[PDB]
Amino acid sequence: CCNCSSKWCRDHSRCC
Amino acid sequence: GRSMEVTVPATLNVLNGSDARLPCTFNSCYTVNHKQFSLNWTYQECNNCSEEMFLQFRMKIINLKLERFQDRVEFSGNPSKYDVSVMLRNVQPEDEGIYNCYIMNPPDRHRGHGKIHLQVLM
Amino acid sequence: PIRKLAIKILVHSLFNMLIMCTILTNCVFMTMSNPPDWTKNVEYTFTGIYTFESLIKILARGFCLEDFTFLRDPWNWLDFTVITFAYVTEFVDLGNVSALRTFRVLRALKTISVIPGLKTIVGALIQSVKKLSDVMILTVFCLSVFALIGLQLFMGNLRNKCLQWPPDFNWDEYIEDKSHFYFLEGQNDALLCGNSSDAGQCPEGYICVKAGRNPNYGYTSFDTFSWAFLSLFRLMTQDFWENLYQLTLRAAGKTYMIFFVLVIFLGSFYLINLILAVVAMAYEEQNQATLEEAEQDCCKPWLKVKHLVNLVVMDPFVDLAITICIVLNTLFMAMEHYPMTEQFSSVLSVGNLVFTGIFTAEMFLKIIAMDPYYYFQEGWNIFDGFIVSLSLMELGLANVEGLSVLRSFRLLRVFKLAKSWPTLNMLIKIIGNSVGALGNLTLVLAIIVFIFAVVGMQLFGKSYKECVCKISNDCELPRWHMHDFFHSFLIVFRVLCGEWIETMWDCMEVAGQTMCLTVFMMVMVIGNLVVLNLFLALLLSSFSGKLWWNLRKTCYKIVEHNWFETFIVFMILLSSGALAFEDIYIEQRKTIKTMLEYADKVFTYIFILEMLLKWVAYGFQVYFTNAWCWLDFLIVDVSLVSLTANALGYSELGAIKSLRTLRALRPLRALSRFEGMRVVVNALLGAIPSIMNVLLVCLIFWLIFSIMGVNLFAGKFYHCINYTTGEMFDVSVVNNYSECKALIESNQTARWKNVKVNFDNVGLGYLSLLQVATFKGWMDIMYAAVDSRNVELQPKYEDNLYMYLYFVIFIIFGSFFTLNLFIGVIIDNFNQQKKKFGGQDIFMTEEQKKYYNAMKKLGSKKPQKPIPRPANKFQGMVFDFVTKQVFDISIMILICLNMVTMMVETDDQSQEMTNILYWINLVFIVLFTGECVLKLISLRYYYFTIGWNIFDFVVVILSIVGMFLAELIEKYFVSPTLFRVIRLARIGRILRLIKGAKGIRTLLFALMMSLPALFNIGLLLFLVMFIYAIFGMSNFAYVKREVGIDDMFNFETFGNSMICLFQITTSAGWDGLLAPILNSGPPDCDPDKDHPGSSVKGDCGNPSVGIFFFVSYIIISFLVVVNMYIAVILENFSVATEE
Ligand SMILES: *[C@@H]1O[C@H](CO)[C@@H](O[C@@H]2O[C@H](CO)[C@@H](O[C@@H]3O[C@H](CO)[C@@H](O)[C@H](O)[C@@H]3O)[C@H](O)[C@H]2NC(C)=O)[C@H](O)[C@H]1NC(C)=O
Ligand SMILES: COCC(CCO[C@H]1CC[C@@]2(C)C(=CC[C@H]3[C@@H]4C[C@@H]5O[C@]6(CC[C@@H](C)CO6)[C@@H](C)[C@@H]5[C@@]4(C)CC[C@@H]32)C1)COC
Ligand SMILES: *[C@@H]1O[C@H](CO)[C@@H](O[C@@H]2O[C@H](CO)[C@@H](O)[C@H](O)[C@H]2NC(C)=O)[C@H](O)[C@H]1NC(C)=O
Ligand SMILES: *[C@@H]1O[C@H](CO)[C@@H](O[C@@H]2O[C@H](CO)[C@@H](O)[C@H](O)[C@H]2NC(C)=O)[C@H](O)[C@H]1NC(C)=O
Ligand SMILES: *[C@@H]1O[C@H](CO)[C@@H](O)[C@H](O)[C@H]1NC(C)=O
Ligand code: NA
Repeated sequence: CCNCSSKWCRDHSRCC
Repeated sequence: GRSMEVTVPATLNVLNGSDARLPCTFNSCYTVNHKQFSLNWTYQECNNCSEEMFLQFRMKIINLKLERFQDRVEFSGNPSKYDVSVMLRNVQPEDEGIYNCYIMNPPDRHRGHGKIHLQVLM
Repeated sequence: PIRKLAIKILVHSLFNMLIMCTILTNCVFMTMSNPPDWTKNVEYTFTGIYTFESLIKILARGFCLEDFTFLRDPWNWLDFTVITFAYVTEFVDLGNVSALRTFRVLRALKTISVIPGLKTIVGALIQSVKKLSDVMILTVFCLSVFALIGLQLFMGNLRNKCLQWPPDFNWDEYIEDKSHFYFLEGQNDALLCGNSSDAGQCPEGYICVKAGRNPNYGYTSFDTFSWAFLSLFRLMTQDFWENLYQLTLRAAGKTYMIFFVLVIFLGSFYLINLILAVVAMAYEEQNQATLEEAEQDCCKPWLKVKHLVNLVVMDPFVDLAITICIVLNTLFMAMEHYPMTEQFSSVLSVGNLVFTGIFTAEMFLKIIAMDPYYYFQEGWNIFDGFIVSLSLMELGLANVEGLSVLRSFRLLRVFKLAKSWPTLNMLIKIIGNSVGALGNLTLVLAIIVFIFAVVGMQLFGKSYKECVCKISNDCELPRWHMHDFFHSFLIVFRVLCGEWIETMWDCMEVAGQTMCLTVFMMVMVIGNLVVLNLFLALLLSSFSGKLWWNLRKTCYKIVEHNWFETFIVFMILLSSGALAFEDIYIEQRKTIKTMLEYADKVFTYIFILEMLLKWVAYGFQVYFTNAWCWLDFLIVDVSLVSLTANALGYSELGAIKSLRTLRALRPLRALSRFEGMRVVVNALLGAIPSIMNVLLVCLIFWLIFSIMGVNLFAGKFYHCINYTTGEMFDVSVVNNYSECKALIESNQTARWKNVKVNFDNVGLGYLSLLQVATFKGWMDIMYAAVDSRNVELQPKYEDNLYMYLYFVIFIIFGSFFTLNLFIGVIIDNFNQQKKKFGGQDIFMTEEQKKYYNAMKKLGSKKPQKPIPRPANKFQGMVFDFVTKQVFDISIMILICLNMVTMMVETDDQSQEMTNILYWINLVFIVLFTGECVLKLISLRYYYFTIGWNIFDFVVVILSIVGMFLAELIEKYFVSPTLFRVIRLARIGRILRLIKGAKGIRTLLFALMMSLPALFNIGLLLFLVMFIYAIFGMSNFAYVKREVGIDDMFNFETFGNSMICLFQITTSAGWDGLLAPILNSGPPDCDPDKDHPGSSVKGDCGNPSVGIFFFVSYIIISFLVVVNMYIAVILENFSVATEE
């Protein structure tokens, strides 16, 4: 995954 | 974009003794990375017959030099330009059959498949 | 037969109905992403009906070799286009690829042709764009002049990356790895740094070098004028601009905020004023010309049992006993929360049957004595019986899942209060006006949003799926995409809420820059124009002794003096300026700290001694009736208590240590000292009863959405995370709270975590809806609602997908109609407060009007014949030719050739490109010097009567200084950062193109008329910024560096606090500063962080004073900025009136 503390991993990942 | 579009002639009719270019282009939206791009060309005598791989791209072109085919076969494409065509020189009647192109262009998810029915004319 | 025969069909309304439902049938079929095999013969029927409709229309008009028929109407061209396209895909071998399936939406534009009344409205919006032509020249001029300033100042500065010097192909090959750079907490965007001090620092062992791509996708830069034009249009629409603000100051330095404060003020404020003032002026003369144009024993005992019923509820307060059973029913439903125990839910569940029973009995007892069916005649009783029906449908099944949203549908009885409460009735009249008299205008807004959602889903919908891995983490679709109709409606709805930039990065990455620039800019030009006209049409239709007395005189002469008032105002500003020095660093200084401690006594003993002079010079009766003396009385009492507790011995206590934070109220003494702040406060507090009667409606109207939100949500935002990485567990791994507590007891790293702005309460529901109404924070809340599965269950991705329609309906009702009722009441109170004074132009003082009434006379006049000459010499025939229009227009064309040669500059251009651009900027400087030195030879005596010649002389000199002193820069004491700034002088030549443009000069003059009234309000807003910067600096300097608080943008010092309060004043990213302050205790923060060398321990926040900090600053800055919009847009009505 990636770190959910970034605005991009929010919008563009499912892990968050 | 459920699958990645492969353009080939469904039927290719070639005179015995002429050169047969088997055309095969694809549009995949990502750039072709030669370190990850994958191409396999196979032959099968019939839809329910065994496939024989005869050429592969893995880092570079690998020609398997199949005995029955020969050394006649050549790559005739340019992967970076989305062209994976092959050339069969001096086509013989036994070359009649089905030619399959299988394409993977990571990180594009979908695998491509083109199928050509090569017929050899008198 | 013949013509007579094939003509009748054309006229019947029955022929106009089957075409009107054929289009609506096909608009449903445009929604489907992949067309099935069976839908193809239905697509042939639609081509057959549209052929037949154009067969009756070719056979009605003219026959027997007679030209054409309907080849004059613009809408039959669209019918000819859609017929000739629908058959051209049926021409044996024509296409194959067919990229233009997006021409199938042109038959959805046929709704305008067939629905009666939509040709008038679409024809009335094109007419209003023709009025905007002169504003749109000034906006593109100002977004070009400001785009050349950032292109000179910030040239590639956004490519500074912080590279490590190697711990264990030199240069190109080493600076192109993307692993040698430093990424902060997985941001995938490569921290920016500066060599400047007050810029961003790099951590130890790294250096800053300009090498890399750019931020966000490569799309954010000031290197290649096209990209600088994109980012100042993004600052003009204020769209995530605070990331562009903080990126640039991290790599340029924190002193270039003067660019950002000037461009938010000149660009985001003035251009949005001038666009919205000229649209509202255009609409005002459209409905004016329209109004003007219009000017130019069964029965027996049934009655026996009835009479009784009738003889009821017509005189006692039993119709008033129902409105107290409704405002009790609202309050029982507002007490629902999570988690509530049994014996409290039993009061909630027995209680709901009680009000439902006496609302079902009350309409049964009303349909006895009111003669049905003349009961279904009033409308409210229809509305009453409809709520009672669905309340018994909700009680009748109790099986709906998940369709229990209907237990929030008994919250709708609150609108019965609009009979007596007359401001809730104004809310219903506006919402009913959109469906009623303005119903065809909201229907056009329905179609254009529908067409924009079908277009982008046909163009870009296939490219998102086939290009997932460019814009997403695990090669899947993103939260915001266009692969189906519902998600492509949500993008188009987003753009209309102001967020058009983030989605455009993901389109341009996936479908190319040219085709996503053209589509998304058209959505936000056409769509924001239709929303703005529907906003104004709803607005303008709705409010359409021998020593004892001899000491009294001596004290009176002191306080009335001119040297004593100037002393106290000097002491007020130093007492407040001493508050700015109390940083984190004030413990380490040890020399300014003791100067602060002596000054905290001297300032207090002055404002005690001047207070007792005001007691003796006035008496208790005069002094205690001045409200400004009450403000100065209360500020001394805070000073007296903490002094007499630091003298008695009560040094440290929970109250006395917290009264010291109330020294931020000390700047409020400046309000009664300045006439600029006093006039604006008197005009805001005079309008305060009108706001409270509207704020009461807004709290009742948002109460319905907030009790609805607790029913949908409240318990369903809890989730387990792996806290070593902070990512939400899968539904395959953790299904519920029982599976997660199984991990924690098995010693894993899991936490059942909540979202901390959620819908557990009604009170936390008000805080959730204010992040959604402002569009800051609403991504986090909606990602939790759409994943909300059930109470005690793990959230699954987009399981409850259609909960976006909750947030869409709240933005329509509780943000578009709520704001529409608020603006209409302030403007209506503005016209009565301007009338009660006699009266004229509030927010200007008495001196500031006489500077205004003569500046009005100056800008509307012109002189006649200043023309002596150089009399009779060779200079006279020179003066003949130079005064000609040939010399006049040739300088304006050759400034346009100078504007183009500044646009060709690019970061990292070649050395031969730099020389050619130097030798051409040499030969422009010698040309414009020769143009102004020739005026001095052939017009000797004055040259300085009018302003444009005085402006032309100074611009020439500063350009020469930028060339002449530049040779001293390569000779002597050097600084490149002053070379970037003095080179900005040649953008002054561009301003000389305004000399001829009459109509931009009308926009610029009524702009400059409002600078007196906007100065007075900007002082009352600088005072509120200054007070809130002192509260935040003392409270929030030690708050943990989470989302919006970092090493660069925080509340540590006074310089840091004022760039954060300027950011919140636009409301930009106030959710990100609030998020680390809602932390209270561990596991989140650490109450013992011991940051030396100070006595203060801990990095936690106070959630109670932080919610009061941010929410109260949002409300106060909203009222004072919306008076800035009213003061300016009403100046634009005052120059168009007299002209
Ligand atoms: C910030 O300041 C530092 C130090 O003053 C600047 O660092 C210097 O940057 C240059 C390239 O920008 C480094 O590379 C050197 O240039 C040649 C060019 O062919 C390259 O091949 C070599 O690798 C050579 O190192 C130079 O080492 C470096 N100097 C130091 C002392 O670190 C930096 O450019 C400044 N950045 C900005 C944006 O102003
Ligand atoms: C009836 O006769 C009265 C007449 C003038 C009345 O015409 C009005 C037409 C609407 C208009 C242009 C008027 C004043 C405030 C304007 C608003 C300021 C607000 O600012 C914003 C922007 C910032 C946001 C915080 C929300 O508010 C806009 C949405 C709001 C706004 C731009 C919506 C449009 C309003 C004038 C006087 O004639 C001399
Ligand atoms: C939490 O979820 C688990 C798994 O869904 C529930 O346990 C049961 O697990 C078996 C197989 O793992 C399933 O076939 C059952 O259907 C599950 N029961 C239910 C009711 O879903 C567990 O019961 C859940 N916890 C609670 C308190 O209901
Ligand atoms: C939580 O996240 C970590 C990071 O992916 C998971 O992986 C462990 O990471 C640590 C530190 O890098 C290693 O020491 C472990 O060896 C990793 N685990 C395994 C199985 O190799 C970790 O498993 C996650 N834990 C939970 C409960 O989800
Ligand atoms: C959890 O950790 C504690 C540490 O004190 C240990 O005693 C216990 O046995 C552990 N239990 C499991 C299930 O890992
Ligand atoms: Na945005």
